[PDB]
Amino acid sequence: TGDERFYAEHLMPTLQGLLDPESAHRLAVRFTSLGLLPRARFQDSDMLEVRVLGHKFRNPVGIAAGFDKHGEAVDGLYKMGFGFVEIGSVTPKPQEGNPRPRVFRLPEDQAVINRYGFNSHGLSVVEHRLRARQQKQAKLTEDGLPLGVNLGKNKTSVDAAEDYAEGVRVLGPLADYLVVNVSSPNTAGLRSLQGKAELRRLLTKVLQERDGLRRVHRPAVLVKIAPDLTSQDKEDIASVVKELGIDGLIVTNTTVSRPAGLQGALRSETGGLSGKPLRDLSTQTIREMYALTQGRVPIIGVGGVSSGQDALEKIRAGASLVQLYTATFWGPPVVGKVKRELEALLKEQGFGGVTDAIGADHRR
Ligand SMILES: Cc1cc2nc3c(=O)[nH]c(=O)nc-3n(C[C@H](O)[C@H](O)[C@H](O)COP(=O)(O)O)c2cc1C
Ligand SMILES: O=C(/C=C/C=C/c1ccc2c(c1)OCO2)N1CCCCC1
Ligand SMILES: O=C(O)c1cc(=O)[nH]c(=O)[nH]1
Repeated sequence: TGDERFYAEHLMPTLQGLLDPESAHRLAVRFTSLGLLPRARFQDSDMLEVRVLGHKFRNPVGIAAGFDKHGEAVDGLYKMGFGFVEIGSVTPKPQEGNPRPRVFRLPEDQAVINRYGFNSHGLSVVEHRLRARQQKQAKLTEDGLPLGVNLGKNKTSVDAAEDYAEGVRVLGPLADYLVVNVSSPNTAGLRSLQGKAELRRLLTKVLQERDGLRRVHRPAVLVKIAPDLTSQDKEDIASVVKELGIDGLIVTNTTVSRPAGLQGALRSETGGLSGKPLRDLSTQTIREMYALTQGRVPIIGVGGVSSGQDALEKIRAGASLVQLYTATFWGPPVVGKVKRELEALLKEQGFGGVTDAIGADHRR
């Protein structure tokens, strides 16, 4: 009607018109965290519910890692209508990340490039922040609004696996799921952790630590992967995930590629690209990972989602849930928009609900 259109066509280009990207991010985290936005009006239909990873998800649309790196805005994100929230990436020690400027808008492409470099308050800060609302989150989770916590590695860390292990020990007890983020393009060497041998060693240690947690505090573990992997890397990932019983995959992070056709002035900035130009590359990665794992490994699909169609494409390709972030362009109304369009499409296409559509392209 008019709620979306005051944001898509006014307020945001006003601010994006004024505010440097990193300033906009920081203000939005602050604004969201204080709950200053009206509560979303879209009431989730039962067709949007999904049961996966040991939990109920009231709707399958989450906020991707990177928006709330330090766990400050979780409640306001649920108020905006996200079915689930992922915070992080969080690193063991605090660290500042790269020098500014380090995040760039490509408005002609509906894309962003970032090179934050894991700016993080650190495990200890985030631990206390989540502990202060831990019981409130236990109720949200029971009511179908689960919390994920995404783990990174410090820049100077001399043992990657021990950084991730420490994350499991400190934040695992506060998370419904953890993510081993081995796919940031902005930390040197990190993506080589995706190789077969390094991945198997790393994930064995992660899983052992997770399994050492008390039962009520024992999160699902997912591995978040890049869109830029070879066929061999994808094969190798699928094989490790199955051998170890990894609980799921997040597909995908940002891309270090620069697709032909980008128009933004800032297209050759170093960093990960997000948004529309990533969309189909991510969808295709989902598609491949789903087939490689025989449809038995839950995938959270992410990259370039800004509509119901985008979401349903990923769900049909094999995602059980989806996330968005970059769709910074449209503001909060995009959340209810994706959800309502996805419900309309599932009905049009003859699905009883999201669950029935998961992986449907592979059974055509
Ligand atoms: C500014 C920014 C910061 C990000 N930081 C993180 C992060 O810390 N950890 C992570 O796993 N993914 C990070 N991402 C990636 C998103 O989680 C997501 O995988 C990617 O942006 C694709 O989705 P989108 O096109 O909806 O934004 C970041 C993305 C952006 C744009
Ligand atoms: O993360 C952001 C922006 C996020 C904006 C998030 C957001 C924007 C408008 C809002 C809001 C939250 O609540 C009410 O109106 N970045 C700016 C562009 C580049 C990437 C960082
Ligand atoms: O630079 C970051 O912190 C970051 C960016 C990104 O695109 N992906 C990620 O995993 N981390």
